[PDB]
Amino acid sequence: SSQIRQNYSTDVEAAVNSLVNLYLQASYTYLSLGFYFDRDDVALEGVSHFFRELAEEKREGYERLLKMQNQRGGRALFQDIKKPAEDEWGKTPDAMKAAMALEKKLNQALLDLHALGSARTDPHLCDFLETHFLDEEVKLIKKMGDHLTNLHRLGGPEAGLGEYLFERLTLR
Amino acid sequence: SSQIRQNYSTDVEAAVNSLVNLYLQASYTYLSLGFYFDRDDVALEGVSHFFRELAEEKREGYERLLKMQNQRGGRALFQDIKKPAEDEWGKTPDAMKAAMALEKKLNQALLDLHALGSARTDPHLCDFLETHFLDEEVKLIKKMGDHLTNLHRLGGPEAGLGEYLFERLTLR
Amino acid sequence: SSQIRQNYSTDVEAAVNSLVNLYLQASYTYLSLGFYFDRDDVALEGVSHFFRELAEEKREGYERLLKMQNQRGGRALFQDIKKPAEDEWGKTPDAMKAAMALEKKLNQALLDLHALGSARTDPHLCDFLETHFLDEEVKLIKKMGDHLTNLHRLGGPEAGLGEYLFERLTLR
Amino acid sequence: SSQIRQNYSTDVEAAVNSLVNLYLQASYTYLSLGFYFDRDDVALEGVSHFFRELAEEKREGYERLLKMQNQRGGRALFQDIKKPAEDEWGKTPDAMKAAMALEKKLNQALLDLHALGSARTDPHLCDFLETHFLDEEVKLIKKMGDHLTNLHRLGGPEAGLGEYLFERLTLR
Amino acid sequence: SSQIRQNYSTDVEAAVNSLVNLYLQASYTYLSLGFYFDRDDVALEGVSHFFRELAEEKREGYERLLKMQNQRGGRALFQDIKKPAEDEWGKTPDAMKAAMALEKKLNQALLDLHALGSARTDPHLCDFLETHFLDEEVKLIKKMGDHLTNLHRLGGPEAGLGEYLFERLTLR
Amino acid sequence: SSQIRQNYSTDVEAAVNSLVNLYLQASYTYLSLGFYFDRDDVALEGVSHFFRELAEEKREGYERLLKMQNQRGGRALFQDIKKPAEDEWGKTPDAMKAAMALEKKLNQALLDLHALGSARTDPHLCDFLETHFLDEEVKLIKKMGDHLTNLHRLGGPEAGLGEYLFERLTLR
Ligand SMILES: [Ca+2]
Ligand SMILES: [Ca+2]
Ligand SMILES: [Ca+2]
Repeated sequence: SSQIRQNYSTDVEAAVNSLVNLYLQASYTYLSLGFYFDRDDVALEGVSHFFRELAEEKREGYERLLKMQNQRGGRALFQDIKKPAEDEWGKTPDAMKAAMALEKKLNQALLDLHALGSARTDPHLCDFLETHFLDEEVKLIKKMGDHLTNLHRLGGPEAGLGEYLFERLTLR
Repeated sequence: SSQIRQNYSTDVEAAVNSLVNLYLQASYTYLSLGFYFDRDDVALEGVSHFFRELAEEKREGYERLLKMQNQRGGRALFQDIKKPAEDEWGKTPDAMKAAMALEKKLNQALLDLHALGSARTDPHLCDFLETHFLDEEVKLIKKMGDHLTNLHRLGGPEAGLGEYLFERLTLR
Repeated sequence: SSQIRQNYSTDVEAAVNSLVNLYLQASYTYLSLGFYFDRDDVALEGVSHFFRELAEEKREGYERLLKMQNQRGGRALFQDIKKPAEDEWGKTPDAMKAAMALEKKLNQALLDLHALGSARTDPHLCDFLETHFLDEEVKLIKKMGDHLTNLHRLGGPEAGLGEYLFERLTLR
Repeated sequence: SSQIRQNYSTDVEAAVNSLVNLYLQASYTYLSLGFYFDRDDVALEGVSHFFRELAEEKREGYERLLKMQNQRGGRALFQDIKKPAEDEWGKTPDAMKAAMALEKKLNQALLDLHALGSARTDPHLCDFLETHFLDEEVKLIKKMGDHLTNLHRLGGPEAGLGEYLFERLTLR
Repeated sequence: SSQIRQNYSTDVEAAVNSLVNLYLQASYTYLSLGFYFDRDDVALEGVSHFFRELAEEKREGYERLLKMQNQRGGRALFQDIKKPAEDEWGKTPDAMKAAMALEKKLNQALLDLHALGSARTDPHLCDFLETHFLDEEVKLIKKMGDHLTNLHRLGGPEAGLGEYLFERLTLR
Repeated sequence: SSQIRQNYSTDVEAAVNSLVNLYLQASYTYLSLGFYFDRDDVALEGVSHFFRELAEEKREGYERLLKMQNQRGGRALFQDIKKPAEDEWGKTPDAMKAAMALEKKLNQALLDLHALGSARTDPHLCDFLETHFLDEEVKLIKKMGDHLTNLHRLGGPEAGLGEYLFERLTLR
């Protein structure tokens, strides 16, 4: 019986905690991706930095969610964070495709939470996601799509050369 | 027949003017609270300043509402501003609880107006409240709840000592 | 039985609280005037700003009075603030005439309070009004009289043109 | 089959492209208005600058829309841009009235697109319009209404004098 | 019967308005080119920026023409702006070739207008085109020719790699 | 068969990955502690900040470990991160005691890894822990012990008052 709680559905409270878990899992996946591309036998510095920056973005994500949960009088419930689906992430096109699929999964969870908040008439939640999450995901999915198009353009039997040039001239 | 008016419901226009009155009443209540704690026999400077700052925040509230009313071609209708419910506000926990109840009443009016604007399909109104009012109230209600928890922690037979320390070390 | 109270008449204490109400009502009237001239079908920006600045001056008025009331060991008693006498204020000459009448009413209340303080031998009150209120009202009534003379000079069948030029070149 | 497209209705995609056309047409109309008032036999510099600035605002409008269309995986489809409805725009009140009607038409298209996005459950679109378009149009329609009120105030047999003074003292 | 008009042929006046239309159409074509290369499945940022900058150059073109038309006492007559000939512009060599053909068409119209002005003995027009248009087109056509030569040099079965390197190292 | 690997035991490689998991779990526990003390019904800002800073310190811990793992030609193997042992952490003495026990567990794992590296004759590992981890833990355990002593000193029936003063004057 939180003293500050006002028109904050338990369904929304639970869905927020599930989204916190998904973002924790996403940060952990990008941690693994970043350190895989820091391996001596992969050695793509710009790719590692790209995924390491995303792990921090996902970290700021669930931290913002947890701040909002407390602002609204909800209660954070933390669950186990599943390990990444892969230990080895292959080459840069395979890794970017996995990151693309992850961000789309996060985007679908955000849109479902917005739809839940609308059904429960929670405008603070809906505007909170609109302000901090929805456009961020749209922009990131666009950038990953641009990267995948250029990587496909740089494909073929010169794929290794293309991988090097992409890291050097697009990702630094 | 305002020349600029476009998809601005009379129900919304009236509800905005009622919310202007509620904010005028809220500012007036915080005026009384601020000067009560400036009394020589109460003498809690940080508490007076806390409530005096809120009276200004409520003032910027109804001024923003009145600006929006004119932007949308609505017409401000001013009614009498009721006096505060109390002349003497007791001790700091009692005053903070009254301020908490006031902000929750304002928040409920904001959420009802948002629900009205959604039913009437008024997205400018809905985004206007989301941008300027809804998060402000959530943040303020959270801060008041934090204050009440610390005041309860500082309660007991040392309540006067606790009241002094709260004003000195949390509210300045 | 305020510990600090020294030669502060209850008649003066009551008259101060009545003057606080009159100043609250005056600020509220100038709020309505300012937003009336911000309407799209009135659209006189300098006139709105002129009255909006006066609402703040009246606000600093009753705040100074309430500070003095506490300094002298008196107790603020807040009453309902009556709405403005008009919802629509006509043209700039009609509005300035109403503001003139309001300031004269405030001035007469100030002079009556000074006369009461003199009869009750309250020199702090009398000097307080002399220092902060009496000259302010004399100056403001003079400026409004100057505005009304120029508005009458700019009257006639070119009144709309005169109203525009007054707002542009005198009031900004 | 855009790789990035996620919950972006084809109805919304088409409506965005239609709104891009309406904004292209609006910019073109304000181009004509600006250069009409730069004619030697009209010669109202502030009026020309007012409409020339609006043509740029409409340009930033459809550019923002086209950026969003690509961000969401939609595809821009450009159609012919219709010429302005008039070659000669009369006097400043007639021109401002036409600009008013144009902005109201744009506002109605924006509100219809928002209603479509809500029906299709597209919160990124709805917040995109709320953030960048809806308040901009409300503010602009208010300013045009203010201009029309002052122009009507400056009307009568001194209309030419009023037109000159409006351009000199309001529009520069 | 413009009061300022002096030795300004109606044939020249009409030809200027036709050139204004051609420049409006050219800007619109470069708008489409710029946003096509901003698509996620094309994703060539330097190419999009190259064509977006040209749309602004064509915009400054017809604005200069319209300013001159008013300076000489001519009257702007705006017609419908035809949509671009293509919705999809293929790869960078195909797009640059289309932009090349467009600039050559604009250059031929400029040279024809200069020839008309010479036949009509209009030295202000002829020098106006010489100062602001003719060298600009010669320089731009040269740069596009340089780009096409390098793109052809970077062709072959490594065309995708060549396209990426051209955008990265020549166009940014 | 990493090309760079030189005298890096598989036992050490595995123990490093286990320590990475323990540090990930430690950061997650301090995340929960920080947001628990940000709850409206706990409301101890300095305590939340204290634990939030520690979550970042543990984050820099496993990041340093993962960097070292790649430097030595080892391979990171990520496992599931267990949730914190508690959802609610009680009062500040109970939370500090849990953080104390956690840091001692981390310290014991560090000392065991150092002992393993010494047995396997891995001086880079041993100096790496000495330089970056061992003194950090000794300092932190000392500070927590100091906090617990002061919290016990501030205990008794004035425990709530003591909790407030500790947060205000030691932890900010
Ligand atoms: Ca919104
Ligand atoms: Ca005196
Ligand atoms: Ca020449």
